[PDB]
Amino acid sequence: KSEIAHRFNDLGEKHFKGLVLVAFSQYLQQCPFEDHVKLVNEVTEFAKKCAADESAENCDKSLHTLFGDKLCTVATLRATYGELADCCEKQEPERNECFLTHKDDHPNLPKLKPEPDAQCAAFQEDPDKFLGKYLYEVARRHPYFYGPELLFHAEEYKADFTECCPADDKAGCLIPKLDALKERILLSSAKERLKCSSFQNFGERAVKAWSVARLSQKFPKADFAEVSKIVTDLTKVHKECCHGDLLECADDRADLAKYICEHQDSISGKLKACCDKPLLQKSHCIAEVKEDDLPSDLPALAADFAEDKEICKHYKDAKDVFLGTFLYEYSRRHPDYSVSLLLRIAKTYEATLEKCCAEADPPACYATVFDQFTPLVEEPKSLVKKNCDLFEEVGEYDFQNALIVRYTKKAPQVSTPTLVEIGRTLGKVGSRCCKLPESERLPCSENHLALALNRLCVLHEKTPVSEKITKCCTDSLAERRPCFSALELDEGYVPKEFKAETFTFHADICTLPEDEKQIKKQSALAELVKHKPKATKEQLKTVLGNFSAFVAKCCGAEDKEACFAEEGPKLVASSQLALA
Ligand SMILES: CC(C)Cc1ccc([C@H](C)C(=O)O)cc1
Ligand SMILES: CC(C)Cc1ccc([C@H](C)C(=O)O)cc1
Repeated sequence: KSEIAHRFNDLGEKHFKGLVLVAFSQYLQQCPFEDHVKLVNEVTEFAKKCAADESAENCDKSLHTLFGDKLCTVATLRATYGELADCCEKQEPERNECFLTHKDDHPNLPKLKPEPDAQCAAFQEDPDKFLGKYLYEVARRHPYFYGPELLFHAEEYKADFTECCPADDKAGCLIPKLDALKERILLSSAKERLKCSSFQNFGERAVKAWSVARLSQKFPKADFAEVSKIVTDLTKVHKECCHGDLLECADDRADLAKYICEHQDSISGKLKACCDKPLLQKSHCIAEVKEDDLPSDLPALAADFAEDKEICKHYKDAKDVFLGTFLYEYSRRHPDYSVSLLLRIAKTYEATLEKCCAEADPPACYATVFDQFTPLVEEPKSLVKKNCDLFEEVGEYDFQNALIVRYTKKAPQVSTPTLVEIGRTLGKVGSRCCKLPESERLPCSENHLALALNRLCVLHEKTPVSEKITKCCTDSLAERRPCFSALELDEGYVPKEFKAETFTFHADICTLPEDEKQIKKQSALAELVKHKPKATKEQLKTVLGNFSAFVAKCCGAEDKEACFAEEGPKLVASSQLALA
């Protein structure tokens, strides 16, 4: 009878409110925390009233009609959300589409600083207000965040403040936990944003293609019907989360985790650990599980996909199924490839059949189809080897700067804080992936790139500035990284006017932590490239090294400001000469 009641019964009071908190935070990102808790409570109260009397007035309304309605009751809508008010004129699902469109990928809120004893204080005072604040903060900063997974992280967050607040040294145990948690939030948010961007830009078939490749790798011992079934369910789960259908999304998630754990013996040996765990941890561990060992009975593949005389008929008869099988098969045996790579291979396979099967002797034509995969494989392998050598030689910061030069050359219209955030995330991929066993480096690298590039496409959606960026972001999901790789120096670009103040430094910088000092330098670097786009990376490395030296000297000076003031302008002009 009543959807609200149903979700309520299923989910429980705790998680139900949790996800309603997240839903709302993600929808209306600028509302005070208070205004959200009261909305959650109100809706939760209605839910209880429905759970007890499902016939009751309005209980039978859809979830979206009910949330939409509550979000439209919110204080100062037109002033606070001028765009959002128009959404309230509209009924469901129109209304919801409207909220979604008008969600903010870059709200640039205050950085979350963990003040350990001020928050340990608030935590003891009221643990529930404390954790719910964290859900709010995190949800509004990452409005497409995997909702269920946030509740999970919010629990780790509890366990941090639980195991650190009584401990005599607060900061020392707390600050690195919280920093690690933030690393994890950011990565998680980027995996999920890539999921939702794919639904929105490429659709369901593309998301399933991605899932089939990835789960085939993760569960190489599960047979095709089983991979199919999981992917079908998983896709549905992320589709609902991506449309803000969070309650529905959590319930389907629980069911799918129950399912996978019923069947774990025909899915993967690695699940055991995850199945002996409480609900949220189990879902998390399934989500993050490592690839199983490859089975000894993997079938040769030449027979079915290359030598068989009937391939065109099967391909013509059941396209998505045939290809699906191929992809399952090629991916089970290739944990050593990025999902992108597998998807590219699958397209070249499809494209070999369309070609061959319209010809005279198709079997003579498709007999060599495996051999077309070779150049697809070597190109990323090189990328990863070459960029890992560089990284191993010069370390994160230099590697980041190399990437900032690269990106600013390709898209000098993008704003400096974007190119710096990107270049930096891209170099963190070095840190993450290059250290790994060699056969692991390609998938780590390209899987991680897909996240940063998608983060770029997302920003570029809001603030479009380069056609070269639009084309890469919109032509093909599987071709994105290669399309990006291939951009050179935009030569239609007109160097940005020189503004000396931008390269002029002051004593303020000296009191910054290392992370932040780099950011200011790295920003100058982008700006150096904007003004001198034909300067080589080597030339810029030397200029910036000149800049670092000067910042370090003046920071260690008696009179930091006079040092900056005397030396800075000479360095600013002479450095222009170094970038011819
Ligand atoms: C259901 C889904 C797995 C079918 C399917 C199979 C292969 C492909 C690749 C990306 C292609 O476009 O050739 C897409 C979709
Ligand atoms: C291996 C990886 C960590 C280094 C790296 C960083 C960025 C790029 C982009 C796609 C480019 O080359 O344009 C490739 C490789």
